[PDB]
Amino acid sequence: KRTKFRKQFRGRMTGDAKGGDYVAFGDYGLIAMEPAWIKSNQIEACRIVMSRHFRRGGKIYIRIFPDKPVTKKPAETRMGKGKGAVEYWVSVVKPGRVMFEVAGVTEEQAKEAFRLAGHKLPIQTKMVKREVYDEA
Amino acid sequence: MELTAKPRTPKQKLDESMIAAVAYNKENNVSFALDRKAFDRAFRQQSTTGLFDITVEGGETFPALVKAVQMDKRKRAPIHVDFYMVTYGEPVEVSVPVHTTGRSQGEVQGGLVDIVVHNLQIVAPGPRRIPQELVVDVTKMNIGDHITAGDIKLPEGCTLAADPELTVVSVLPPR
Amino acid sequence: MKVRSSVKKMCDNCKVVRRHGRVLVICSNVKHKQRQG
Amino acid sequence: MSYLIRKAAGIGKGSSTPNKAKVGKLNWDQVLEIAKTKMPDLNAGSVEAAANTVAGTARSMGVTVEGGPNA
RNA sequence: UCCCAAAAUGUAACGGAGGCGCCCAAAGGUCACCUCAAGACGGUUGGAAAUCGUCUGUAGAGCGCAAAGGUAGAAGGUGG
RNA sequence: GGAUGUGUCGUCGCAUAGACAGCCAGGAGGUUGGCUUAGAAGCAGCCACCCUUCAAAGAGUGCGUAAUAGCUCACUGGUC
Repeated sequence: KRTKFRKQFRGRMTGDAKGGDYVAFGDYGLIAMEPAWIKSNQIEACRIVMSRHFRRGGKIYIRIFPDKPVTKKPAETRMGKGKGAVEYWVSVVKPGRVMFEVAGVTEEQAKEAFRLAGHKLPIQTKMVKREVYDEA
Repeated sequence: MELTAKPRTPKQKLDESMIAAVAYNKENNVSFALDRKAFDRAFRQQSTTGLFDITVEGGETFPALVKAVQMDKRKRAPIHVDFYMVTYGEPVEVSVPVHTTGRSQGEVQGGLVDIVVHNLQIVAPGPRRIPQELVVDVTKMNIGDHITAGDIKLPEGCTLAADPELTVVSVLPPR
Repeated sequence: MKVRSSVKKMCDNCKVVRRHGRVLVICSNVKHKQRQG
Repeated sequence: MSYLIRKAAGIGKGSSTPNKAKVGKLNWDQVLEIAKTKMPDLNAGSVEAAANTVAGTARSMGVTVEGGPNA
């Protein structure tokens, strides 16, 4: 969710994935296919939903942590400088990236644990399976 | 896998379903360019622990091994491949996947067993006889049973490159 | 009748029809009677 | 069956953790009298039919079953 | 002094961070010499670190203050 | 985001030794499976999901009650 301590601010830019593996920590995983900002509350909205579906196992890996502070409008003005260090924290995701990947539970019993998680995401994803063997 | 071409220029393939790999050892690192589909259907099985027929256009069957494959992001599709020609008595080192069999005594119990490390690497495989898999006992494993390299029975010869006390699978607790 | 934007099956009956330009849903059960338009 | 079984092991209820905490165990001998009553309800081909049929019943009530074959 | 500044320089904003208006008869000139942080094992008030000792040790320390570059064949640490 | 709207490439698949959809008939015995409950008997929720017969019929699809019950499915044969 929210980081523990840091610097305080940032900026904005994009270009395709870079460190989003594939299989690892599980057999089934969910992959993001579009450039976006993933709100930390948009992850909970995913995890939590996923939990419910899984009556146990917790074999859910969320490997897209919010390494980013965004700001906002103190109400209107414009005559002041940097604003709202605290609007919210997001975690820039890029295509091919892997935010989710369950483990242990049946295909179907997974093709749903994701589907749902998809429904609260600002981007389109697609489920991936195996044959992932680069580095280890 | 009848790969025929092998030039720096791939216009004649990029449009036409054809992957593009390279092979070697220390002698010949013949430029290459095999067929999409084929490799695609191929590597699935033999994976990286499977040497296959490489008769390049002209007919010169060669023995190699799937070393490293780098596929496209966004599109699960593969783009490049490295074939490290087989050997005879020694290749280098190989990547062999860990597998389970028989219900574990932790599953029905109250928790689920987890495989801390999917594919495992052992020192010195042994060209001609390199484990195209690795089934492992899990049953015994209860509520916190971690198995390691110092456990897994190896195929007469093969030595474990992975540090021993390293957990390959444990049976994770419930919830 | 149900005019939803995201129409889809609801039980082993829903016969998703496509009448005049519209995507419809006809199931033995009526509360299943769907329709995008 | 469940009733007679309870009585026999002495079991008390049933179980919801028949995988964690089960309840007990008995011998085939008992299983004899059982079939020798449930018979008019045991469409069994010959014994074993009902000799093993009853296993599962005892096998999902949390009842560990004695002996059987071999050794 | 950093970042923004788009690998020369330069480059704005009520853009993002932080210091100065000193200090040192020596914290200087020169000439000699020593070399750090830290962990581990073992040791007295000690017992967390700290003192002594023994291994490891690009220095992960130090440089009067803010940061950056720089620096141990010393700009680091003593004495004439 | 939704969809038997078309076009073209790929994957399983399952199959004249006669499938799919349709049709007549069947449908199991233990068991109201154990557990939990004011009770819940293939269908509110824990645990499993074995036995027997058979050509067959899975402790089980969904609908239904306060549970019943009742209605069909998966598995079975003929007719094409």
